[PDB]
Amino acid sequence: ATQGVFTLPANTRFGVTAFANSSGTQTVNVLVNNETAATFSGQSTNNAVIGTQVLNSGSSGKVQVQVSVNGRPSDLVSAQVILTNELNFALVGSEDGTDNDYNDAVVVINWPLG
Amino acid sequence: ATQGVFTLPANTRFGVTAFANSSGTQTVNVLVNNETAATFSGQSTNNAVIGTQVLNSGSSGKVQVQVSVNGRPSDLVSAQVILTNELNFALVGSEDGTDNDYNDAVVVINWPLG
Amino acid sequence: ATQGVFTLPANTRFGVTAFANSSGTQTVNVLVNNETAATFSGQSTNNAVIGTQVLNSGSSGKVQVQVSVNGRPSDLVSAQVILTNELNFALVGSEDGTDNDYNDAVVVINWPLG
Amino acid sequence: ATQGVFTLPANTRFGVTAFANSSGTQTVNVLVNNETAATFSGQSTNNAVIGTQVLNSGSSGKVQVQVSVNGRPSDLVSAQVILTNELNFALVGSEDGTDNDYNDAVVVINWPLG
Ligand SMILES: C[C@@H]1O[C@H](O)[C@@H](O)[C@H](O)[C@@H]1O
Ligand SMILES: C[C@@H]1O[C@H](O)[C@@H](O)[C@H](O)[C@@H]1O
Ligand SMILES: C[C@@H]1O[C@H](O)[C@@H](O)[C@H](O)[C@@H]1O
Ligand SMILES: C[C@@H]1O[C@H](O)[C@@H](O)[C@H](O)[C@@H]1O
Ligand SMILES: [Ca+2]
Ligand SMILES: [Ca+2]
Ligand SMILES: [Ca+2]
Ligand SMILES: [Ca+2]
Ligand SMILES: [Ca+2]
Ligand SMILES: [Ca+2]
Ligand SMILES: [Ca+2]
Ligand SMILES: [Ca+2]
Repeated sequence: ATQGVFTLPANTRFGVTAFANSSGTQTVNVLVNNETAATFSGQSTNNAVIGTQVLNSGSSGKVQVQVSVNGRPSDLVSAQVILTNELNFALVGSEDGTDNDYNDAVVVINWPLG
Repeated sequence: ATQGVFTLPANTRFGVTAFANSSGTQTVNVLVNNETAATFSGQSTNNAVIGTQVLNSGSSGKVQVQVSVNGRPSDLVSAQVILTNELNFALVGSEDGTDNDYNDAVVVINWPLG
Repeated sequence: ATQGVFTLPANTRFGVTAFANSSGTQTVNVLVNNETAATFSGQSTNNAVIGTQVLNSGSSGKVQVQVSVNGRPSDLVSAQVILTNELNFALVGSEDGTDNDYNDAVVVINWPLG
Repeated sequence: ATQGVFTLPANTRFGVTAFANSSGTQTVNVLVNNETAATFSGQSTNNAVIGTQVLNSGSSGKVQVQVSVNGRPSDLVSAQVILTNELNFALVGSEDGTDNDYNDAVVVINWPLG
């Protein structure tokens, strides 16, 4: 099934933050309304943040996360969780190798902000 | 119901990160086996990542998140989600007022690391 | 924080299913647009399905789950999770006693159907 | 990533319930420690419960859900959610066609019981 794609409310601000846990340099692309809106790049084997930014969900609200290492796409796992019918988390895990810990690049999208 | 309490696998390293979205200064305490192991604080209405740290769950694996503003405990909401039976996220939201956005202090705990 | 309240897309069919795990008789009331649409009453310590129906979220899309035992409201815990940005589950747990297992009456709402 | 596989606590009773939403007859196989423990077969386009039962996770605690239609394995999506650090839901969606509603066979596993 498709992973890393989330429908957020339209024209709404959201936070996107990426953490790295791999020997490989992670490249996290965030697409909004089918256009690259942000790109984070970094390396860490200790969960360091490699990027955090506030973006706008665009006209459709479609937000997609893609992760690659040196141009090679990582396999993704994702889900959205809503607490007290109002607080949203769009979560993404990614695997750049074969140990399947899926934490090589961990991406957290949260809204609302402010 | 109790919120902000999570049982992690024993003696496991995990990351804990806090975000702020409020006019009030947030203070986040992370307890391991009932004793504070990390504290973050900051003031942002733009999702600033006010703190992050790597901790060890210890023999009990018990982790609890508490959020306060000016010495007043915020109301918490939380849940744990596991992706592909391996990637874990312990999520916490908090409300320091009455506008019910529950994002005043958002905390994300993730494991495994590395 | 408020629990057991979910905002579903309007005029959408959804399933609601209740399970019982307690010595006490569980009364599960499902409100759609603030009006009772279904009620299940049963006792089991072995997860019997005390009720399962298909309801329409109506014009409001507001769905609320209430659980009581002999007229006394149970404390609720809830969350919504979305898989592959399309499959939705609204989850509810409830506690009627002191052991805090929150499974005394478990309710699962799922959509879309068909 | 692999989907439909969950690690439950050892020797623990859990509930498994399957719903159908497809023109095709769904065959849901529930494996415990890599051995078939239960099978639900049925057809419905109205979320009918095609099976509900109580199983034991055994020593390994390994539980896997497989879904097929006409012998063809459906594509699965899954996640585990834990509320108030006590109530567990292992959720599975499956797609037997191309409309990607992933509700063709919906499986809900919950524990603890009692
Ligand atoms: C150190 C190793 O680097 C990799 O690329 C990762 O796939 C492994 O999970 C691990 O983090
Ligand atoms: C600016 C406001 O600050 C308050 O303290 C928060 O409770 C509100 O949600 C909002 O962030
Ligand atoms: C048998 C007991 O019944 C009580 O009413 C419940 O609160 C307990 O969790 C347990 O199920
Ligand atoms: C009636 C249709 O049956 C197909 O086989 C399913 O894939 C569709 O989602 C739909 O339920
Ligand atoms: Ca890896
Ligand atoms: Ca890794
Ligand atoms: Ca607030
Ligand atoms: Ca706020
Ligand atoms: Ca109880
Ligand atoms: Ca119980
Ligand atoms: Ca389908
Ligand atoms: Ca279907």
